[PDB]
Parts: sequence; structure tokens; C-alpha cells
Amino acid sequence: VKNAIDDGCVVPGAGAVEVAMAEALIKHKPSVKGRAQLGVQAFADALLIIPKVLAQNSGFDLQE
Amino acid sequence: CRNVLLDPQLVPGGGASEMAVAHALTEKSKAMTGVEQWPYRAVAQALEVIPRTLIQNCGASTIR
Repeated sequence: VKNAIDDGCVVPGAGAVEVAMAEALIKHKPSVKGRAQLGVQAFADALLIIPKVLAQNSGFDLQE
Repeated sequence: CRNVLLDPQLVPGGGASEMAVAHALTEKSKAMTGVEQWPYRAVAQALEVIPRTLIQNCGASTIR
């Protein structure tokens, strides 16, 4: 709650933020080169762990 | 054709049928009480393993 005082802005979570950010990367090259692109796929799928796994603990299939 | 010709009555099952009996027995075990209820409840459940596996191919948490 110290952070809430620090920043002005608080987002809704539960892996909401993370799917949104991953979606933005997959679609276009952020720098427009192929060299960048090979790490960029890697970066986007790494994020998806946080939401999908809340589903996993509970007992709800991750792809769905 | 030999099935229909024997009995015009037939189940609208589809794995619905194994399931139908499985739940039927669970209801009766509770009502009757008596020394019979524990072995009768055991067989009730055996029948239910089978339609559950059909849902395994489809996805998600089968038991839900």
C-alpha cells in the first residue's frame, strides 16, 4: 500500500496485465528487424505463465 | 434391427446411459440403509469411471 501512494495508478491484476502485454508483442516487430524478432517471441510467451497457472492450481485447463 | 424388432423400447443413451445407472444406485444406497449400503455404494462409483474418460478426450477438469 506504500506503492499505491508512490504511483498514481493501479491496474486490475490476476494476470490481466500480463496477457495484454504479451498480445501487444506477438503481432508486430517492435523495432522492425528479424534479429530482434527471435528474442521477442520468447519474451511474449514467458509472461503467460502468471495467469494460466492460477487456472492450473484450481483445476481448469490452461489453453481454454 | 434385431434390437428394435425384439424391443421397440430403447435407450436414448450416449454414455449418458452408464452415467444414468451410476447416479441411480447412489440415491438408493442412502435410502435403504442396512449392511448392503457400503458394497452397493462401491459398485455405484465403478460404473461412473467410464463416462468420465469420455470427457477426458474433450478437455478440462473431467470431474467438474
